[PDB]
Order: sequence, then C-alpha cells, then structure tokens
Amino acid sequence: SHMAVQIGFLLFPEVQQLDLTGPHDVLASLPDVQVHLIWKEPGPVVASSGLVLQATTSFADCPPLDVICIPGGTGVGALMEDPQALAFIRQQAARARYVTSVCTGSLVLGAAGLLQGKRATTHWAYHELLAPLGAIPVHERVVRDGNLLTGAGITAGIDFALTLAAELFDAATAQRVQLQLEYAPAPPFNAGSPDTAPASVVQQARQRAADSLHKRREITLRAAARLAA
Amino acid sequence: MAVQIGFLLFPEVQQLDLTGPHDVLASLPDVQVHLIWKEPGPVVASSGLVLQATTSFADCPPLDVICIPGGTGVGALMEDPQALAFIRQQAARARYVTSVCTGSLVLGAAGLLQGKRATTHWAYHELLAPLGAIPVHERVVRDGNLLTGAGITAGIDFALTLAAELFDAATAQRVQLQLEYAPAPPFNAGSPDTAPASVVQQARQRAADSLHKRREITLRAAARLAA
Repeated sequence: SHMAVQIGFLLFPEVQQLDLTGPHDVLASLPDVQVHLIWKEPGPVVASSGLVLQATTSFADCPPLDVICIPGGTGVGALMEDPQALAFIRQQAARARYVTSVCTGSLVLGAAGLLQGKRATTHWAYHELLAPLGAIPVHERVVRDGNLLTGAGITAGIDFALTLAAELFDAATAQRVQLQLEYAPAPPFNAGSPDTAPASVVQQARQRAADSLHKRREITLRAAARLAA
Repeated sequence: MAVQIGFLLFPEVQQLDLTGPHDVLASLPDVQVHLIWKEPGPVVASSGLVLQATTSFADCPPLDVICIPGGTGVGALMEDPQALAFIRQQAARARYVTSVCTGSLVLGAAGLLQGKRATTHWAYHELLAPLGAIPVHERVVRDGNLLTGAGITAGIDFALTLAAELFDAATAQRVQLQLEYAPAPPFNAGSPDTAPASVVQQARQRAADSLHKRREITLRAAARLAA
C-alpha cells in the first residue's frame, strides 16, 4: 500500500548475497512492507558468488526510507571510497527510523561517519577495523545503539532481521515469522565462531583473509582521514 | 570433474530456500552451481525478489546434486509433467537427490519419496505420508542418497551437512566459520514445540488455506503414481 514501511537495501557489485537475501525474506514476511534494492541505476548486479540480483531503483529515485540496510561482501572496499554511495547513505540516515547493516556493511556506515562514538559489530575477521572509524567495537551477534543496529558476519543477518522485526512491529509478530521460517537452527558442526572452531580452522581462516585485511586497513585509514578533514 | 550442483528455480519460489544453500555451496572448491528453469532468464520469487535462471532443462549438464527448494510455487510443480520428468531424469544418476522445505513435496509428486524417510516444513508435514514417505520429524533427514531439509531456514543446516558429504568435515567447518554461522535467535519460537501457543495458533491459521489447497493437489498427485 501507500502507507507501507519503506525498507531499502544497498545492492552493489560483489555483494555477499546472503547478507541481503536472508534479511530480505524475513522482512518481506511482515505486513505492508515495500522493499527496495538500490544502486546507481536499476538493473542487474552480480554478487560475489555469481548470483545475479536486480536493483529496483536508483539513488535519485529512491523514496525516503524508514530502514536503510547495508550488506557486506568483497565489494565493500570500493563503496568505502564512493562519494555518491556515501552521500546517499548519509542523506537517508538523517531521517530513517533505523540505520542498519550486516557483516562488513558496517565498515561502509563507518566510512560515511555514522559509527563515531557508537557501538557496532561486524564480521569476526574484520572486527579490528571498527575502532579507526570511531566505533566502540562489541563482540556480539546483533548490536543496538539507539537507532543503529548492526549484525555480525554473513548469517547473522537472519538474527538481525528478526531483532529488527520486533522493533518495527512487536515480539509476537517477530515470533510468528520465526515460526514460519522454522528458524530453530541445529548446525551439524560447532565451527561458526573463532572461539569454538578447531584452532586449525581458525588459523587457515585468518591467513586466507590476511591480504584482504591489509588492503582494507589502508582503505579504512584513508576513509578515516576524510572524516577528520 | 568439477561437482555440478543444480537448483530448480521456479516462479513463486521461497527465495531463502535456494539462496541460503547457494551461498554455502558456492563457497566450496571445484563446484559449479546452476539455477535451472524451462528457459534462462528472470524468475520472480514469492517476495517479489527477481532471480535469474542460468540454464534451461536441455542445457543443464548432468548433475552431481539436484536440489528442489520450496515455496508457494510448489503446488503448480506437483502437477507439471515436464518439471517432474526433468527431476526424474536428473535423479536417475545424480549422486544426491535433495530438497529444502516444501521442495520435498515436489520430490514426492515425482515418485522419489516412495518408502523413504523424509521431512518437510512443520506446517505441511502431514502431506508426506500420502506421497509414500516415512515421515520423520528431524531437521535434516538422510535416506541413502536422498537428503531432505525441514522448513525454510533449515536449508543452511542442510547445506552444511551436504558440504561435509561431498568433501569432508574440515571443509564444512571452514565454510561455517566464514559464514559466522553461530546462530543466536532473539526468540525461541522456531518450532511448534517451543513457540508460545498463541504464536502457533496464528501461524497455523495463516497456513490453513494453503494447506487445504495442497491437500487436494497431493491426493491427485498420489493417485497418478498409483495408476
């Protein structure tokens, strides 16, 4: 309807698609919501896995949003230095009811200046990059600070979206959606956190990310310098 | 030599049934993932999210794994002879025949659950028995080379289970850590056993019309298998 809650996800090249599609299916289950997928122009955008998604609106045509949500992925590094994307995020955040992200999407919020003095989380492997952007880093799965909600790595988007559902509506509605999604997880292994995974697995995860971390650290410090000037 | 994994992408799919497993499995080495429909091109999910099929039935390579997601659109598939014949064609040699949520009802309509242990979404579980399955109330059920997952989000648990079977435990653990899949749901309402009674009543009330329509489709599909 024309009174629908307006929810917008930034959809960018090399996004981690589950960061977006998990929350999307949770939030699209709520009453009278309209969901936008936003990029520089409508059309196909290819996720890091090769899955093709479709942006529904441009920055210029996007209506004022009640919720803005930034997913993460390999493509965040480019977004952290994209003045057009950062300007759009800041404009929408001025009036959004909730300003949100999943995984390394919080680094984009940081580059936009929206984490200064705020508690936030991100993917476990990139958590150290929050502090240079002014955030108070919190090692929890879903972190709230006022109208800022941030989720941790990839699959945390589902827990994040159920938390957001309860704030937009109420606990009963969020529970109904949880039941419809049969979200009673039973992972076959206990390796979802660096604290519980086998040490051998964590060490490989850290080394496989080392080059990306060093590159993102330099981008992060450039973005921080632009906030300081 | 790459492992060929195919998902059936159909109109009115529940997209998370597909996109959850897709991001898990596409993270593995030496795999190629296909999104299959009658023709390549856009296919709109039940939420309005637009996905893109990458291959037609005819161009799909022989699959190591076939996976049927669920959603509103399964009712049509259960009486679509082309889709059912394609599924049987690929199941004949696939190493694994699989589904998530109400995708197992499509496997049932194709005749592939006869005498097998299987699960589905909690609200439609009663429809497995008329399709010949032995219904099991577990989140991921394996019977030989058949793996079925329960409702929607069970696809993530299903996909990690499958990853370990295709490769090994260490490979599945690496992917689990990259996905930071250590869930901490904000409520305990993911199962009819644990949700408040008021929430269960509302969820059942909302599913009632779909369940009735699917009771009727299921009995026609079963009668075809019998005749």
